[PDB]
Amino acid sequence: WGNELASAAARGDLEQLTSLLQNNVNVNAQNGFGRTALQVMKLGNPEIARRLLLRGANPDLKDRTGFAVIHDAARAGFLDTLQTLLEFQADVNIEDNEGNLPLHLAAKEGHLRVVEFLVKHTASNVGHRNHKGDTACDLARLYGRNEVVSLMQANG
Amino acid sequence: NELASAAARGDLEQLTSLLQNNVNVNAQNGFGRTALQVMKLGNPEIARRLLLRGANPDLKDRTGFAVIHDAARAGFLDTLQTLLEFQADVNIEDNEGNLPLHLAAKEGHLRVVEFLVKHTASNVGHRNHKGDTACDLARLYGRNEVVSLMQANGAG
Repeated sequence: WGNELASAAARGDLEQLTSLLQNNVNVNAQNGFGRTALQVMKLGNPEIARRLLLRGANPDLKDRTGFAVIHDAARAGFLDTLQTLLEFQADVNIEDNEGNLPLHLAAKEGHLRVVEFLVKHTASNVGHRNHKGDTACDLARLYGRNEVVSLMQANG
Repeated sequence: NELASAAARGDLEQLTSLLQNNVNVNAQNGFGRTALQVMKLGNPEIARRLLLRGANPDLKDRTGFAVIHDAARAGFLDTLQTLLEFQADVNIEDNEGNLPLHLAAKEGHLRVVEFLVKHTASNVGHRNHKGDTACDLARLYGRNEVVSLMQANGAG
């Protein structure tokens, strides 16, 4: 179960995942390397996230390096999974090892729609400074994410 | 409109006259609903005649329910049985992954549950999105007679 459930999620095989969920499984079980199905899930599959969360998957878990799935979703620009994570109470203000929130990571990578959603429809602390004293907008400015900067200062 | 309203208000005679003239059994009214969907439950003959004449039994409404879900949920054995005699999928899932068995069990519709566990292809072990079997739902809602019936039939 735990291993196979993680495997199906990592591969993005919804059919196999749903087949596996018919069993009495602990969706928060850790695979061979200490990550759960939700943590290893191939992004771009919001339904897999939904099915894992509907079964009780903890979204706030962190990996080797203090990253929660929402950090990964924000950094890579996967709005759908970020939103489903949030509809299931995931913490928007979860910080990585350096004090960065999902907003810092989306801002840094120039994911305008993700930043817009976080700034406008979430509890994201827009003024949160990471450990080096940088806010998400500071990182957007540093990485040349002009549209993100403009958007951030237009509403926050 | 003629066929749909006839089904909706239980006018078996008008419905049958309409059917004799090869009326389009699967026409969708202004709200996108067929005669079988608007059909008032407790009128198995209307269901039977529509089906006999070509009504799609597996159609889902906008809330994600097939007519068999409605009949099981409300305790209308007769209509559920006829739906099945015309190939309706007993294992059709609503938006939450519930089978008609889950809905009948949760509502304590003993005779409906009895028929599904004894004379149909219902997957008695099917889990919905929260991971619950029909028997799990029955105990969750305190339907002990339903729990007893299921356990007495190998469906616990």
